[PDB]
Amino acid sequence: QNRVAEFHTELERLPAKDIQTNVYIKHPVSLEQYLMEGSYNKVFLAKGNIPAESYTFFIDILLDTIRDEIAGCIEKAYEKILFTEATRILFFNTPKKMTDYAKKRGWVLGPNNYYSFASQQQKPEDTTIPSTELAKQVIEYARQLEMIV
Amino acid sequence: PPGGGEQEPPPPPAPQDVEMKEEAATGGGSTGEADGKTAAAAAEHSQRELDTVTLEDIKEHVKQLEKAVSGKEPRFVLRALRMLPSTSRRLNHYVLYKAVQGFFTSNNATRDFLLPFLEEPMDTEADLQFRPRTGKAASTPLLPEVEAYLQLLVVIFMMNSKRYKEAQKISDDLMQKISTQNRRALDLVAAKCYYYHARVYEFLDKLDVVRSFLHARLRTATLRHDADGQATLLNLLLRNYLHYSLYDQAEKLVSKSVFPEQANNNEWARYLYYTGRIKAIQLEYSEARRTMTNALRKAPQHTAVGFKQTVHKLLIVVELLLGEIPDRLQFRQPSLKRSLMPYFLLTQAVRTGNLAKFNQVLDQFGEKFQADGTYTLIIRLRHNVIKTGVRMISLSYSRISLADIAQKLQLDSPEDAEFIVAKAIRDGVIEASINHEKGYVQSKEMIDIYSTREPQLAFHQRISFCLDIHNMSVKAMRFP
Amino acid sequence: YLASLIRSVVALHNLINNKIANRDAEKKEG
Amino acid sequence: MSEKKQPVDEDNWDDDNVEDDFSNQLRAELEKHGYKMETS
Amino acid sequence: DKKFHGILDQGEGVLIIFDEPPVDKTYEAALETIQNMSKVVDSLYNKAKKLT
Amino acid sequence: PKNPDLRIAQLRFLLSLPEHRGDAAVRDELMAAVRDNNMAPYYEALCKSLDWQIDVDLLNKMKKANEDELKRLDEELEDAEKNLGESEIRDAMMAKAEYLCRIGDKEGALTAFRKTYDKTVALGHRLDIVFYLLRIGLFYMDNDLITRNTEKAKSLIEEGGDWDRRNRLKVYQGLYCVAIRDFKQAAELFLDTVSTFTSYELMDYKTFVTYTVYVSMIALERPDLREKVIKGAEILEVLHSLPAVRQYLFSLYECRYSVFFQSLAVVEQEMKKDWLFAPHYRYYVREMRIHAYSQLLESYRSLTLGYMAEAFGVGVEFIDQELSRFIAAGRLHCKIDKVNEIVETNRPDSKNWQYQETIKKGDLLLNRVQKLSRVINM
Repeated sequence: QNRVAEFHTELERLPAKDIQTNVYIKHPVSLEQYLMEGSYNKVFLAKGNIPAESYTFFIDILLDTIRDEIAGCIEKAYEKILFTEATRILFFNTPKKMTDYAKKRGWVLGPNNYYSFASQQQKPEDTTIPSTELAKQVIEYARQLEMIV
Repeated sequence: PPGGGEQEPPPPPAPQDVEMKEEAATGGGSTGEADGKTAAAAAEHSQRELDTVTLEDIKEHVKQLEKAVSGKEPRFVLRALRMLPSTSRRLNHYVLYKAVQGFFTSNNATRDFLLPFLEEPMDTEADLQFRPRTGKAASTPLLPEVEAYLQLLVVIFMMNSKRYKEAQKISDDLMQKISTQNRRALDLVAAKCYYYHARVYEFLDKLDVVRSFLHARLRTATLRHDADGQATLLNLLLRNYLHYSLYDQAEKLVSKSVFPEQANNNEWARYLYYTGRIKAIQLEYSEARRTMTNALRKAPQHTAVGFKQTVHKLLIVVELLLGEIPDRLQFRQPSLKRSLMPYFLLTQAVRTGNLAKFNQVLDQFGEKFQADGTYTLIIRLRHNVIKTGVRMISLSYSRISLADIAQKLQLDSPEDAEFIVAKAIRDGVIEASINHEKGYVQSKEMIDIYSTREPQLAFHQRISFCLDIHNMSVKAMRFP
Repeated sequence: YLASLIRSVVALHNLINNKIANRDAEKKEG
Repeated sequence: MSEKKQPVDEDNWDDDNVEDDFSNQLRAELEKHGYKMETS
Repeated sequence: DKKFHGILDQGEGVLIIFDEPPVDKTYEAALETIQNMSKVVDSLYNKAKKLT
Repeated sequence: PKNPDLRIAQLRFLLSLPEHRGDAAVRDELMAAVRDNNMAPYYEALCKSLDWQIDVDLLNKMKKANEDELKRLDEELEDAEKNLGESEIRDAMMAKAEYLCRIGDKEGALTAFRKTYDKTVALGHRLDIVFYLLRIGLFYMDNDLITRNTEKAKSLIEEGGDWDRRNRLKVYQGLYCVAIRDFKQAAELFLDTVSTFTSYELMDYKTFVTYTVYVSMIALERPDLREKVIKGAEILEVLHSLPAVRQYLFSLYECRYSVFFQSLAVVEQEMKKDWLFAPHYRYYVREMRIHAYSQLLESYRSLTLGYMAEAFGVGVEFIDQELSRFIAAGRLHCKIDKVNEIVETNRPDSKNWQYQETIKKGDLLLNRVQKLSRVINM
């Protein structure tokens, strides 16, 4: 549930069990180390190895909150790809997951071509906006020069 | 005795004279400002406090036989000073007993009779109006009582004699300190007792009972008002919870008492050391390394002290968690020779792309990492082992292809190198963008409106800081 | 950088010149 | 002023500015830096 | 050799001619006062160290 | 004596650290060491060079006879003739002191020096003793000897006599070359080159010209380098003799960069045979390469590095990797580029350079008055 700042401060109370033994605790901290550098695929290839009980009710949520983030990266200005890029990047040669992200996300299959629109805003600017507050700041300059003697 | 016994007459008498006139001038001048000019912050209170840290701890540890500090306990065993005849008769007792102890041998306590020689100082018609005199001249014999370092059955005498003082300390807080406000002295009195009371509860069971007291002690501080009281007790309360290797840091995250607001250049420097370590463990690296920088450059005025080498110790780690590193061993010491070799050789392996050396020197110098309390680098700096080069490349190059950064980061794969670049821009390591159309990774734009729009947002603080110097100058100007 | 600095430094002279004249007249009163 | 956090603490005379920038990259500067010319 | 006010390009093979502002005299003399302000604060702290 | 004496300290170094450089240095040093009765300081060299040879006992009775010949000379002199100062006792007892630099180690020589310095009143003879300490401290590179007697020369002596101090103007900055002051002080006071007699006080002239021309192109590039070393006349005589050094100069000034590196590689290889050498060789070449890059990237704001593939040397990837190290070094103010293959630069302006200086000088003085406001008022 994305308590990554709460994750590492939780690890203070474990003196030496992380290194010596304790694969029950060693597996999620090896998991978080796989999330560190760039290694998405080692997470999903260690999916078929839990030494503990099934852990499935957490790791279904854990990978779902990974998938939407990479979906959140591809719902940016990255305009169009094919299903084979959704096979490479996202995963899974055809299940109904392509139906899952057709209804949750957009990604309509056109003439063997997906579509993702531009999420870039217009950036409205004036850049003389602080004309009131800059006129405020100079007032308390002279207010703190005079008036307090 | 012909060799050392003939060199026994020189050590007493000048410490019987000039070290005696130290607290005679201190106790006289503190009384003089407690009576008139009741705002008594500017006196020898500060310099004696700098002396009681430095001078009288190393002026004497033992009670300095042939009656230099050995005489101090039968000297001050008879202190009334109650009415004007009881002052003038004790002023005769300041004449007679210092003449006897300067001549002959008075009642020598044999290191265990010091506590009955702390009874008749509290007894023998002692006063409540001379509450600096009771507070200072009871706490100042506690440092020979603790720095005797024998630590056997005097530890409970440490425990008794501090709670003797702290019962007087709390009762002074209950009995209404009229126009003196000993808190300016009682803050570091509450520190110096609880530095070694923390040691005592390291030599025995835990010191959460101190924290339950210190919570109530921080409560009666600053509800009255703060005069260095919130500043000292907060770093005392924060240190145990940081010393405990339990969870303990989200307790400090919700600790909303972050205003000491002035600290006389000494509490604030170490306060920024503690909270810099706290913001480093919840992975906020940018705000941590700049307030760790602020703590290092604020109070370094020592001679190779070590905690300066400890704030310099943690500062290089978080900068290796963001890539840059300066010259570190350019101020080498006889003790820094021990502590330069792991960290200088650590960033040696970080700058190069070698990980086998990085794992070797972890194995080589992990036990030195155990003494420094920094195990966590191996799990969180292997992130920046791959991220240092991509920070270095994206600062050098301007519009790079992802097919070439794979061999330059020696990753041998362009398909995941998109994701490392995606993670770094997600973390805000580099501000650059990616063209996912033909494989371009271009950097940012040129030097921006920095010449035009920014600089007043630096200028506003410098106006406000310098006129407050002008304000704090003018307000504290005229005492006569 | 000109008007905030120099105005502060001149008033800082008035501190040391007063803190000298405070206690050196105090220690010569007795 | 003890702060209770103390207890531990051209030979190389201006070396680390040189060493942080260039470490050990064949410093004779001729065998590759002056000897590219066999390629062309 | 500063006989000229210009710049060149290799990506287009192009000579470009521009001008420059001579109005640095404010900012030049601005930070030279800081050198004077650096020396007086070094003198004051020396005076304040001499007597409390 | 001590007048050609610094060639020995070259052959001590040149034989020692390159063991491959060990053919002809040992051939003309050991014969030069059995010459001049050199007996004390070579036992260290005899450990690092060839093992042993018994002419030691033959020269020990020679070094004792010349010691005893002067021993009976100055003891009879101090016991019969009683005029002192800079008298006959003085120059006989310095002949002991000259004997212990020429033959002996430093220890007997320095205690004769500090004895004879406390006897004299003529400061010219005092300064000549300080000339002798400075030379034996330059032999063994003792950094604590040289900090003392240079202060003896400036303060304690040279308020009087004149134009023998120009001998030390070659020495104060000869010691700055053996330190890391290869930047401005050494180039500043090697600039007076008019002292030509290859003396002990002027140890060599032609190598002094090569020393003052190598250090000169780091102090200044074009705040008028050309007046002092190119438009300079007496410097231009002796570099008209040496063909490679003038070629090394005019490659930099007339902007021929391909022949400049061929000269620069010869200089670095010739640099290896120096005895004040330890700060040179890694630091000199790396500074001169980024020196030539700054003026080449100047006058351009859009350079393709394919233009640097042949107008510069060769090696497209070699320029690419060396610019990448220099831009990441916090220097060489430009931005290197891929497939457009156009090195783009950026520089500050009037506003951008004057704001970057005032943002740093302001914060230094602001932090300075943080402390000063809190030293006072408790």
